[PDB]
Amino acid sequence: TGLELLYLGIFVAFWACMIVVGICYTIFDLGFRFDVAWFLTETSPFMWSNLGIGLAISLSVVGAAWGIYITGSSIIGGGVKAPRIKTKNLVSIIFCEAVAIYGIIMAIVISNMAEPFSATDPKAIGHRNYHAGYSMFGAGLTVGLSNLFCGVCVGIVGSGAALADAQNPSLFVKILIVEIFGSAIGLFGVIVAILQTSRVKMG
Amino acid sequence: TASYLRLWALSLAHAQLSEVLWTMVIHIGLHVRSLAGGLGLFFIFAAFA
Amino acid sequence: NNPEYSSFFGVMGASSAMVFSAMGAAYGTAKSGTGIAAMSVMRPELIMKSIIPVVMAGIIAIYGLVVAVLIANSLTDGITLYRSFLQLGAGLSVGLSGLAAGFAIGIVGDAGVRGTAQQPRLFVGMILILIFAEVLGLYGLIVALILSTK
Amino acid sequence: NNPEYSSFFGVMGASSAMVFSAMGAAYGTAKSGTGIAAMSVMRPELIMKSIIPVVMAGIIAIYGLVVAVLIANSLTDGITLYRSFLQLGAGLSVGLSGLAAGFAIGIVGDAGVRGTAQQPRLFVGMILILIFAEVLGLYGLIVALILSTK
Amino acid sequence: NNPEYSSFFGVMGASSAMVFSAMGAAYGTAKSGTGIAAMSVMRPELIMKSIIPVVMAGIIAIYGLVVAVLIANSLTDGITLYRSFLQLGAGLSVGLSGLAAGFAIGIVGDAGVRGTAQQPRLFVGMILILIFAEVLGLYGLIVALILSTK
Amino acid sequence: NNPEYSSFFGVMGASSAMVFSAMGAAYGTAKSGTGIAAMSVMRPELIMKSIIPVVMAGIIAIYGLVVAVLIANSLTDGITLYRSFLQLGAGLSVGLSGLAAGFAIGIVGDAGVRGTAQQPRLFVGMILILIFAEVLGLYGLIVALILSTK
Amino acid sequence: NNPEYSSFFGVMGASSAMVFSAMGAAYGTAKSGTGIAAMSVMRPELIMKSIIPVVMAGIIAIYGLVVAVLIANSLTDGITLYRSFLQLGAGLSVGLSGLAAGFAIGIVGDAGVRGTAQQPRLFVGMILILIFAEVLGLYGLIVALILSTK
Amino acid sequence: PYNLAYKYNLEYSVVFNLVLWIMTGLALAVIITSYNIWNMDPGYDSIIYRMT
Amino acid sequence: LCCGPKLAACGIVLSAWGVIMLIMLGIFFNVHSAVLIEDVPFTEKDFENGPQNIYNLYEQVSYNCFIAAGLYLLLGGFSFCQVRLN
Amino acid sequence: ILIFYKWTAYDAHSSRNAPSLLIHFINMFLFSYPESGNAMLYSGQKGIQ
Amino acid sequence: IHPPVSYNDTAPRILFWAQNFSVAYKDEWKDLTSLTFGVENLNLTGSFWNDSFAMLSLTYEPLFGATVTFKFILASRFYPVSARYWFTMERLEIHSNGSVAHFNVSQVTGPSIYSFHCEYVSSLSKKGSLLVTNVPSLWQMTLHNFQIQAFNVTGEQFSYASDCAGFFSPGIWMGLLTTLFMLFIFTYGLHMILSLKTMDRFDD
Ligand SMILES: CCCCCCCCCCCCCCCCCC(=O)OC[C@H](COP(=O)([O-])OCC[N+](C)(C)C)OC(=O)CCCCCCCCCCCCCCCCC
Ligand SMILES: CCCCCCCCCCCCCCCCCC(=O)OC[C@H](COP(=O)([O-])OCC[N+](C)(C)C)OC(=O)CCCCCCCCCCCCCCCCC
Ligand SMILES: CCCCCCCCCCCCCCCCCC(=O)OC[C@H](COP(=O)([O-])OCC[N+](C)(C)C)OC(=O)CCCCCCCCCCCCCCCCC
Ligand SMILES: CCCCCCCCCCCCCCCCCC(=O)OC[C@H](COP(=O)([O-])OCC[N+](C)(C)C)OC(=O)CCCCCCCCCCCCCCCCC
Ligand SMILES: CCCCCCCCCCCCCCCCCCCC(=O)O[C@H](COC(=O)CCCCCCCCCCCCCC)COP(=O)(O)OCCN
Ligand SMILES: CCCCCCCCCCCCCCCCCCCC(=O)O[C@H](COC(=O)CCCCCCCCCCCCCC)COP(=O)(O)OCCN
Ligand SMILES: CCCCCCCCCCCCCCCCCCCC(=O)O[C@H](COC(=O)CCCCCCCCCCCCCC)COP(=O)(O)OCCN
Ligand SMILES: CCCCCCCCCCCCCCCCCCCC(=O)O[C@H](COC(=O)CCCCCCCCCCCCCC)COP(=O)(O)OCCN
Ligand SMILES: CCCCCCCCCCCCCCCCCC(=O)OC[C@@H](O)COP(=O)(O)OCC[N+](C)(C)C
Ligand SMILES: *[C@@H]1O[C@H](CO)[C@@H](O[C@@H]2O[C@H](CO)[C@@H](O)[C@H](O)[C@H]2NC(C)=O)[C@H](O)[C@H]1NC(C)=O
Ligand SMILES: *[C@@H]1O[C@H](CO)[C@@H](O[C@@H]2O[C@H](CO)[C@@H](O)[C@H](O)[C@H]2NC(C)=O)[C@H](O)[C@H]1NC(C)=O
Ligand SMILES: *[C@@H]1O[C@H](CO)[C@@H](O[C@@H]2O[C@H](CO)[C@@H](O)[C@H](O)[C@H]2NC(C)=O)[C@H](O)[C@H]1NC(C)=O
Ligand SMILES: CC(C)CCC[C@@H](C)[C@H]1CC[C@H]2[C@@H]3CC=C4C[C@@H](O)CC[C@]4(C)[C@H]3CC[C@]12C
Ligand SMILES: CC(C)CCC[C@@H](C)[C@H]1CC[C@H]2[C@@H]3CC=C4C[C@@H](O)CC[C@]4(C)[C@H]3CC[C@]12C
Repeated sequence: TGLELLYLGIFVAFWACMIVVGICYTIFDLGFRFDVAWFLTETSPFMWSNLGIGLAISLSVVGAAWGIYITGSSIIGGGVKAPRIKTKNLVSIIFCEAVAIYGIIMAIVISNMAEPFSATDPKAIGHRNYHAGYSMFGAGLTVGLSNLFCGVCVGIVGSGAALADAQNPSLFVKILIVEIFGSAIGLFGVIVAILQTSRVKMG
Repeated sequence: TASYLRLWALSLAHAQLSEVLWTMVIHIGLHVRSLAGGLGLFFIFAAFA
Repeated sequence: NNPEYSSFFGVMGASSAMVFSAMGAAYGTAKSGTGIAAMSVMRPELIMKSIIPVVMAGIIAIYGLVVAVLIANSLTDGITLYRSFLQLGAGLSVGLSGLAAGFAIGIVGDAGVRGTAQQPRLFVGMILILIFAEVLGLYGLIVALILSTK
Repeated sequence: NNPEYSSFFGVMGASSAMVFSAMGAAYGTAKSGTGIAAMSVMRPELIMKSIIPVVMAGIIAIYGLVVAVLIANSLTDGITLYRSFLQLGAGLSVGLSGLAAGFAIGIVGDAGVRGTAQQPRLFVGMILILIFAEVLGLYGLIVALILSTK
Repeated sequence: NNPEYSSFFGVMGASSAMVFSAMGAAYGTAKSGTGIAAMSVMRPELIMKSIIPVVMAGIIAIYGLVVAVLIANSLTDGITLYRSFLQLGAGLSVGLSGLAAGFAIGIVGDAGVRGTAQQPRLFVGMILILIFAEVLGLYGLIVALILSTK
Repeated sequence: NNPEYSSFFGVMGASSAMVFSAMGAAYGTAKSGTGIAAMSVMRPELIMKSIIPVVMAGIIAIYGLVVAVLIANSLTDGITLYRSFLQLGAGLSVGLSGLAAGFAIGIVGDAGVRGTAQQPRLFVGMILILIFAEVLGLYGLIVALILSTK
Repeated sequence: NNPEYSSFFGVMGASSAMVFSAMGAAYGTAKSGTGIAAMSVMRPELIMKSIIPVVMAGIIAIYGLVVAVLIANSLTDGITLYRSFLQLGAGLSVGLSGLAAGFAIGIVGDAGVRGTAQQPRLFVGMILILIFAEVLGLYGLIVALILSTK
Repeated sequence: PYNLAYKYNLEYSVVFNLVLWIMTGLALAVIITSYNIWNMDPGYDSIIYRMT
Repeated sequence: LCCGPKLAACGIVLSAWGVIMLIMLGIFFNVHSAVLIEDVPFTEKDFENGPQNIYNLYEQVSYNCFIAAGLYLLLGGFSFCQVRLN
Repeated sequence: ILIFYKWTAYDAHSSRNAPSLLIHFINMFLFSYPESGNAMLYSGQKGIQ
Repeated sequence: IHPPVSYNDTAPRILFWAQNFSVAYKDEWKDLTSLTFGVENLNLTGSFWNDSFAMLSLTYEPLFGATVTFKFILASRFYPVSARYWFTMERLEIHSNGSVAHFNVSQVTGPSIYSFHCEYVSSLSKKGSLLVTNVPSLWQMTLHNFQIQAFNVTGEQFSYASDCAGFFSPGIWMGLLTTLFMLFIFTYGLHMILSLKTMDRFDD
């Protein structure tokens, strides 16, 4: 658990530092320096928007790959004694990849809303552009993380389904319903991302 | 209807990979002023093929 | 006009598209080589057939290299924040997608080389799963090509 | 205008190019050395033939050295932040791609040299997988050159 | 007129060069010493001959010391920030390359000294792998010298 | 004038020179003591002869003490920021090189006294490896002395 | 004349009141469900009698909901920083007290149902312990109400 | 006099970030290296069962 | 110089591919196809007066392509001779 | 049908107000026909959709 | 230490100190610290102090063959997202012969109750460039170690001095977030690589 120890140490140190820093800023009357407004505002909307698109695609692909390996290991292991698994349970892989297809679709939809400003002063950048960056970032987070979780869930369920099919052929047809239910979550994330970026306009 | 976008995905990927291969391999053998480049195009095109 | 630091994000996007794809392809190659080595002691005739997952990991690395080269050839002195962050997003997309696709290819190939060693029919199934695992990184590359040329 | 600190990123690019490439090459060399030591207790005749993974790790280190010296020979006092970012990105790409390639070469070469004591026919497979791992470091070097010599 | 804080990175480069190199040499010496002690219980005649990896680790430490002394003699009160960053980068490169090289030397030397107890023909293979590992520290030293004396 | 917080870094240099040297010496002494106990359970005659690793760890502690006292005596209220940085770098160098040397001496002495409990011929190899481990602390001392006297 | 970020703390109070209470109730329900499932294979007749821990965890969640709705209805556009901090304190108090009570109920309910499968008399003791665990969350609710209705 | 402000340097952000993250990286590297050496395999596994 | 028939077959197929494709590339360059403008090794000065300089560079690249095609023709002849030997 | 109709209808001169079929399909599903933004592709689009 | 320029309206209202104060016309620089800080006859006329608007006008008679006047225009107002009044040096205005040259002041803001400080509030790019323009101007300024308090000034002392020097800047923040995401990705990848394990046995 060396790497987990390192991560836990970093987390604890960072958040102890944050606690003491917040106590200092509040108590020493230096709160006006902790300008979250200035952070969110000076930080360019392009950073948020492009991080959002990148996350939308990358996390969707991460979930698709996670599920694909989770279920393909089981498919190939079971098929050593019952090769029909390879031909039948490719549907789990298909779902895990539909996750990434949703990811790219939403990356396209988000990227279609990008446009330069030609301004640097926040009053010039305006609510429209700032909210556009924030909402593209949020939509990317939504789609990417929902797709990641849906892909992992479908992969786990598909590994289970492949293992169960390796022993009795008539079970996969009934266990695919769990895969469908797990797939619905990616669709929900896509719908929410689309709603978020519905009225988004950079320029 | 979403997954049929893999047609466009794979087509664009093939086109871009071919373009980058061309521009990184045989552009080297073609973008040479000296006539001695005709000999280099030999090996550069072997690699391209 | 533009901040002197605007090119940092584009440079880092190219670096990421290369590095994360290289890590994913390295994981794929390592896992597939472990599987091939474990299998070969009993089935030497399957090494060439089973070298496919290594090739697909190489293809992930090639996608990473392509996007990194695009961004590196697009960087310029006056690169605006818009282009810089577009290239950062493209690099993140390609890098993380290639990383995950390489992980999946490595795991699936390590499983399927050993499986095909036992059951010859599993070879085509392993290939079928691996092509999906690879087109995940391909989807990353597609989004990168959309972005870096938005 | 060309801040005093612009050269820090280029210097760290050179340092990273050397360091991470050296770490990857060292990992490959060490793992392949353990594999060779385990193998040679029973197959002495393959000690010299099986040192190839060590050679490929050394080649990764050579890529790192090339890019590190190339950057170090381009660090003028008034280096623009854009150029320094280019050098940092080239160094990161070469170093971390070499690190991943070193991981791949270590794993693959150790497994291959240990399994070739069992199956002599796995030598060519191990060599091919090691070539696929080395081309990752070569891609890192290519992107590093494109960036640094931009 | 130069910043008063510029010498910080130079002193950190010197300290890092002598610290990470010392850590790598310590790892190499410790691991090779454990291997030598384990071997000696059965093959006492190989102690002097097997002390070699310890010598390689010591040479890594010597690289670190050399670069640290170079920086500690190049430091001056008005050291410019560019030169100070150069010293920091050279120190990082030498120290961490020596760290990786020392880790590789330790692992390889332990494995090879243990194996040579069983297969005497593995001595030359061990020596070659240890040379390949020491060359990483040599590359680190070369890049450190370039950056420091630049 | 000079900043009022300049002396902080020099004080930290002295404190670190002592603290990390003491930590390395403590580790060396602890491991050597465990090894000495395990050895003396069957070879009492070597109880005194096996204290050498402890002596070497104490010598590393002495290096730390010397550098700490030197920095302490060199401190002053108006110590220029550059001198303070020099003292901090010297202290960190000595302390952490001594910590690495203490690690090496502890592991080597543990394994070597255990081995010498069974093969008397390994005693000289143990002394040689312990010397190769103590020279790391000596190198740290050299660098710290250069930086402090400077 | 009050900050427009004042409502942030009160909103976090309501959100925490619901969220942490829900997490504690989920832990209680999950652990008690695992216990009930484990013990139901042998002693089916005790399932309904043993569903008590789930009910108690649900009551904890209801405490959280009560305080959350109280805070949500107490929220206002010009909520003074004082009232906002009061609602944040009440939300944290109820949420985390319910979280602790949910952990206690989970452990105690698991152990109690598993034991009551073996020892019928233990049912009343388990009920008493669960009552204490619930009383913890009740205390949290009391404090949250006092804070949120000042 | 006049309660003049402390003459902070304009590049405070740059120098603070450089020093903070450089020293954090150096400290983390030292911690990781020392951890690997401390938790290093004792190496006398051939002797643990002989003494014990 | 006897060699494997597999290597000879690979050599001859590569020779045919190179001859055909490089001859076509040279013909297109000589026709001054605008598609391949990026492959011409021109400089800033070449845009001074008119397109004649770029045409000359096009012709130079076409000559390079024809030289490569001739070298591949020799290689294919060597491979064919090796095939006849085998 | 929408794709083909847009291809056949909208040209360079009407580029400025050329609608996005992605947004129009989203609005078709959401019943979110707005009074602002891109205009309707054709008359009666609201009712037909 | 030369005293701050202190415009009083029944009491010190605008305090202005600058370790160095240099101005350039057509690249002809001139130091004004000696003529600004400590001079008892400073031509402060033209200044003004509203309750929520301050204008400090420093005029030099023989400067550059004309009577020049530099007007620092600051305004403080109540910002609804806090209960605190914030003051910002809105701009700078140099009046030469029947003409005006305007400089925007970028990052001179902070609570009214706190003076503002910044090293190199100057028009030069090498020196921060807090005085900026888009219309090219013949004037340049450098106020090395510039500290100003226009509102809530009590007595002769500058109140606590919020300053431009921050721990983070917008560029550092963007870079840190990008590098943090990349560090997370690289840590995930390195974890999955280090988790690679080699077989300890081979089939008979
Ligand atoms: C168990 C852990 C050990 C406890 C200590 C933990 C480490 C904390 C020390 C960090 C190093 C910082 C030292 C001071 C650096 C100089 C700062 C400075 O100039 O100050 C100006 C700051 C800010 O400016 P100011 O307030 O002085 O100026 C006036 C500002 N206005 C007008 C707006 C009000 O204030 C001080 O003077 C602070 C002096 C004391 C600071 C001491 C460190 C604070 C943190 C202490 C620990 C907090 C937790 C306590 C409980 C722990 C129990 C486990
Ligand atoms: C570990 C899990 C996370 C929880 C702990 C860490 C949370 C916060 C970490 C992020 C960094 C620090 C954030 C705060 C930054 C300072 C903000 C600031 O100065 O403005 C304050 C603001 C505004 O300050 P102000 O000076 O403007 O005051 C208002 C003045 N008027 C109205 C005139 C404008 O007000 C507050 O005090 C808000 C409360 C939050 C600040 C305190 C943070 C607390 C951190 C945890 C310690 C809690 C103490 C008790 C310990 C036991 C807990 C159970
Ligand atoms: C160990 C794992 C590796 C590390 C990973 C985690 C890294 C965490 C990142 C650290 C950066 C934190 C932000 C720094 C800026 C905020 C500082 C601050 O609030 O003070 C200045 C603020 C604002 O200062 P100011 O605004 O008056 O100063 C003038 C402004 N400048 C300096 C920019 C010109 O308040 C003070 O003045 C406080 C003075 C005392 C300093 C108190 C700092 C808190 C931390 C000290 C103890 C350390 C905690 C850790 C405990 C041990 C480990 C668990
Ligand atoms: C492929 C990914 C690999 C893993 C990730 C690693 C990537 C590391 C990249 C370098 C660090 C960059 C951090 C963010 C800053 C980016 C630059 C930027 O935008 O700045 C422009 C800004 C622009 O300035 P500005 O205009 O924003 O500032 C306002 C104006 N002034 C400055 C006057 C107040 O300037 C800088 O250069 C800022 C300084 C940043 C320094 C950050 C410290 C980084 C330390 C490096 C890591 C530690 C090394 C030692 C390791 C030891 C061994 C392991
Ligand atoms: C707990 C006390 C207080 C601590 C406070 C200080 C802050 C925390 C620092 C760590 C403190 C504990 C010591 C841990 C040392 C490092 C972790 C273990 C050793 C280690 O890293 O080696 C192996 C990983 O390889 C490596 O060495 C690779 C590591 C290097 C990667 C660096 C990249 C990460 C950068 C950080 C940003 C990411 C943030 C993510 C949240 C893990 O060994 P094992 O577990 O397999 O074997 C079991 C034994 N090691
Ligand atoms: C027990 C544990 C601790 C619990 C307590 C809560 C801890 C929360 C940690 C966050 C920090 C505390 C929140 C209050 C401080 C906010 C900053 C106030 C400082 C200030 O004056 O800033 C204003 C802007 O702030 C603003 O207007 C910012 C508004 C938003 C503040 C809250 C945002 C915090 C981050 C939330 C992220 C959530 C992520 C969810 C996934 C000034 O601005 P001005 O308009 O006067 O400018 C005038 C320029 N001339
Ligand atoms: C020129 C070079 C660069 C200069 C910069 C560096 C300056 C010095 C600081 C870096 C650290 C130097 C000291 C080395 C620490 C030794 C690490 C030993 C690790 C180890 O084996 O300990 C493990 C616990 O880890 C741990 O507990 C982790 C180590 C403890 C963390 C050290 C940091 C302390 C916190 C700092 C607070 C102050 C911060 C500022 C406010 C135990 O291993 P196991 O878990 O298997 O144990 C089972 C048996 N017991
Ligand atoms: C060696 C490896 C390579 C280098 C390391 C790169 C990766 C690490 C970097 C990650 C960030 C770590 C540091 C976070 C600092 C938190 C806030 C500090 C508080 C503080 O004093 O900040 C004030 C501004 O912050 C604000 O205005 C508040 C904004 C807080 C946002 C924090 C969001 C990110 C961190 C937490 C969430 C993480 C999840 C991802 C979102 C300073 O004020 P000033 O005086 O400079 O102001 C000037 C104008 N007023
Ligand atoms: C192994 C088996 C063998 C494999 C066979 C592969 C064959 C591949 C051969 C081609 C490879 C290179 C592709 C280059 C294509 C570009 C050439 C091109 O554009 O051609 C046409 C140009 O010359 C003319 O167009 P223009 O001068 O721009 O305009 C003038 C045109 N008007 C008059 C019609 C208006
Ligand atoms: C303020 O700075 C000015 C320059 O901006 C200083 O005067 C200059 O001194 C340098 C160095 O000797 C000369 O090259 C310049 O010619 C001088 N003046 C000008 C107008 O260029 C001046 O001494 C400083 N005043 C202080 C610190 O009170
Ligand atoms: C004191 O300063 C005032 C204000 O500048 C001078 O009076 C006039 O000020 C206006 C506005 O800046 C200028 O346009 C005029 O040129 C100034 N008049 C003159 C005659 O210079 C006033 O002159 C200054 N008094 C002294 C004694 O120098
Ligand atoms: C100083 O304060 C007075 C009020 O005491 C300001 O009067 C306002 O002036 C502004 C700017 O012209 C107008 O928008 C307001 O309508 C005026 N009235 C009020 C009641 O605020 C006066 O303007 C300020 N001084 C200056 C020079 O602007
Ligand atoms: C010990 C041996 C094996 C090390 C590897 C060979 C060395 C001598 C060679 C191989 C290629 C060489 C590099 C090739 C190109 C350049 C670019 C030039 O602008 C600076 C020198 C530099 C960066 C060279 C440095 C030395 C180098 C790295
Ligand atoms: C452990 C013991 C036996 C080692 C002793 C070796 C002697 C010869 C070495 C060790 C450290 C050396 C010192 C290291 C650094 C300095 C500072 C320099 O400005 C003058 C020389 C001086 C003072 C050196 C003189 C020689 C020296 C004292």
